Amino acid sequence: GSPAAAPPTLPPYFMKGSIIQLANGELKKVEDLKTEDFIQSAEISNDLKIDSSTVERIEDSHSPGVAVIQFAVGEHRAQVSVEVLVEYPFFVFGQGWSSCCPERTSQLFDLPCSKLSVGDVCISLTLK
Amino acid sequence: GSPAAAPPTLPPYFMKGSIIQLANGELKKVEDLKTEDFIQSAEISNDLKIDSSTVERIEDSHSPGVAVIQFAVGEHRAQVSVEVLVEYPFFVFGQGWSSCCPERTSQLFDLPCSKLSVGDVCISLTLK
Ligand code: NA
Repeated sequence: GSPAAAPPTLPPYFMKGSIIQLANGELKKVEDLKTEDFIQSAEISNDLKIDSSTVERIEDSHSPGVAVIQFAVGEHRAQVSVEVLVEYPFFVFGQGWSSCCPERTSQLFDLPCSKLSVGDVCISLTLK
Repeated sequence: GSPAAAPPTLPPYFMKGSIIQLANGELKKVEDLKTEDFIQSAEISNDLKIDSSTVERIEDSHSPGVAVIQFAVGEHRAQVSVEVLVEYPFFVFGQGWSSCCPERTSQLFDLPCSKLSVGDVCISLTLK
C-alpha cells in the first residue's frame, strides 16, 4: 500500500542545548529529557495527554534518507504507515531519543540518539 | 478524535515556551525566531544551499481540523502530500511561524503566526 508522508520539515527544539519548558514549570535541555518528564508534564497539563505508538516495522523508502515505519498507534493499535526522515528523533519509553539513523541526527542536531527498533514505544503528546 | 497519527505528524505542542540553541551558540525564544536565525551565512550568496519544501496546495480534509498540504520537497521537488492537524506550525522563509489555522497555533504555542499560503517556502533549523 501507500504510506502517509510526515511533515517535510523538522521543528527547531531538536537542536542540542535547546530548553523545554515542561508543564511542571521545570526547564530541561532537550538532550536531558527523561520519560517521566513527559508523563508528569502530561499528568499536570489540563490540555495535553500522553499517548504512544509502537514501532512494528522499519523499511527503506524509495527516496534515500527516508524510512517507511509502520506504527501501532494508541490503545487500540490503529495501524499507520508513515514516511519519515531517517534523522527524525522519536522519544522512546525508557530509552530516550531514538532515530532510524543516529549518525545523521548527530550531524544535523548534535542530539545523541539510540537506533530506533521494532518494539520501541514512542511517546507523543496530543490534545485532550 | 482525528485519524490515527504517527509521532512526527503531530504538532510538537510541548515546544510552547522553548528556547532554541542556534547553530552559532545564541539563544532565542521560539516565538522570536527569524529567518536569519536559520541562515548560517552572514552574507547570502547565490551559493546558498537551503533545504526547503514549498507549499503547492492546501485543502480541507474529510477529517475536520486536518489539512492536506501538497509540497514540493528539496532541490529536486519530490511531490509529497501531507495530512496534519491545522495548527501544525511551519517556519516560512521570509515570514516566520505559519499554519493552516493561525489563531489556533497562537493559542496553543504562544507565538505569532501567519497563514500558510501556496508559494510559502518551509524550512528547518539545523547545523547544516
Ligand atoms: Na493531562
